[PDB]
Amino acid sequence: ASTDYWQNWTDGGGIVNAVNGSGGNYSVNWSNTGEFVVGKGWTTGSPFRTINYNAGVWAPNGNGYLTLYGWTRSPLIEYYVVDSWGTYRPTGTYKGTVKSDGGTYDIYTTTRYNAPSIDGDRTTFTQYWSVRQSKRPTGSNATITFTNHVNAWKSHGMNLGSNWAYQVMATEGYQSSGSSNVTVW
Repeated sequence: ASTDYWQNWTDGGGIVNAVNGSGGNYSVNWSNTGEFVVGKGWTTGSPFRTINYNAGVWAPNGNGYLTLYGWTRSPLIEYYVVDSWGTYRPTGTYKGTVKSDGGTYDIYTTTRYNAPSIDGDRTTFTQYWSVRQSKRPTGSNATITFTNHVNAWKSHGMNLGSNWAYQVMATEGYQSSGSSNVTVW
């Protein structure tokens, strides 16, 4: 599918060189950063979307995630399906696991305080995660059948909001450098 949304955000710390590439493609090259999130996908997310990608370059130097990323409102939830990472594997309150697209993912909840969200610069909100138990290989076509995650999350009392915001396949980094190149469809 064609992508209709380009996500490119930095909290201002360090350097984030993000290139909005042809079609579903983009690259990020980042150096000594604070927080940033770059990716492509859709203005309106859905729990029934299938997201495909191919990360031709996955080269974080430190803390970075190769991850499905999005928001809901009502309630406000920031959510992740993390397929690979750098030096840091994101964890939190263990809920259970879900098998999807050849991988098994741990499910976590965490809470962010006084942090940036789609509704303010200093918000407190819950985060939902599926984090692959081992790094997904990159460079071949990969699929995230997101309904499998949403359904598993629901089965653990993790309810997403009714009002869907953007939904992208992203590179997120914090306190790191690196390079990524990803095509999304």
